[PDB]
Amino acid sequence: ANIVGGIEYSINNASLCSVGFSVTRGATKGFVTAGHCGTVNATARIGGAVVGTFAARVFPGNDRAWVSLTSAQTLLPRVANGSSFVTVRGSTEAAVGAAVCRSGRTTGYQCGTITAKNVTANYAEGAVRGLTQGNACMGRGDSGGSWITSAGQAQGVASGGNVQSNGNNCGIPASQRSSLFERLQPILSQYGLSLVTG
Amino acid sequence: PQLKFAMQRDLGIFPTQLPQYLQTEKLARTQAAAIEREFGAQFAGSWIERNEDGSFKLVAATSGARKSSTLGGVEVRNVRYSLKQLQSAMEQLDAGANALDGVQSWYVDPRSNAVVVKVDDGATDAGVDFVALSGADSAQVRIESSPGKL
Ligand SMILES: *S(=O)(=O)c1ccc(CCN)cc1
Repeated sequence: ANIVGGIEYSINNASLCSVGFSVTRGATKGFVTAGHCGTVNATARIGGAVVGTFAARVFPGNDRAWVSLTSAQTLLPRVANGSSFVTVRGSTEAAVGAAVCRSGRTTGYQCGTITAKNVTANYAEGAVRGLTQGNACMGRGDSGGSWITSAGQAQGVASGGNVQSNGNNCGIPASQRSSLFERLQPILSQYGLSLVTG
Repeated sequence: PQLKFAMQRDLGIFPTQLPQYLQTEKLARTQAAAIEREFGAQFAGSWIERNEDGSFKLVAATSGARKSSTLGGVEVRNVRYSLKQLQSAMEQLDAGANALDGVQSWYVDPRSNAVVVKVDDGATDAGVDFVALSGADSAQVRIESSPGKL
């Protein structure tokens, strides 16, 4: 399958999440996503077909993971945006106040600004530190999905947020949103991965 | 292109405002370390802020008396606490939680010169108890109600 940021993938035929970014570990293909999306060895499927398995993950504490894919998968330096896409050009972290957008299978492509860094979230499973907060809206299913700037600089992967009964926080003003993401560089660094760029 | 629509729709950034915003985003990135170096121990954070007229600007806070910066394009804001002070309170909160029903999250927020503790609507008391047990200086922390749940 075509590995693109923001697309839906299932875990163990039980849960859903969104692809973060295409990456490589030497000759090994893969994609980064949220740690809460799957446990080590969990099977990832796209379009019903097995594409890889969770190679490593950390959650809580952090909220990161990467899926090692089969050589048959096609890695692309993109993030879905409607019928088009955003080209991934690098991973330079943007400042607080910078405009950023995220992509996911539920709310699609949504934009806002980075509002805070090094946030500790009190998730039910346990605290996760070091998250970045933005005010673009999101919803259940967008987890693990891409967060990127307008100029194509990959920022991180969706970790969680203050969603409402409807499953998202798009129904409340951006000023009241808490949409959190795990920074990309620490994931790449911990697992020795390289971001696929174009 | 398709990003412009999203930017205008979600951020209220119209095409003609794009260049100036981009210039500010880049400035915030390229000067971040230089600003921190200049403000020294009194550094209190920096961020991109949007003006009422739609333009953007780079702001840098300091707990010192400094009223200007050597680097251009930087608005200096005088605040009470330094980043180091806020960071210490933040660490106390982390420690307190490491040993919290109602508490959503917490983080150093330079723009408001305080550590923010977000709580579910109607859980301010939980936020109060959390801050107290953490031993964090209440003057450096501010509780903010947050809709929905994490
Ligand atoms: S995922 O990271 O997008 C995300 C979205 C919504 C939830 C439910 C929060 N109560 C969790 C994670």
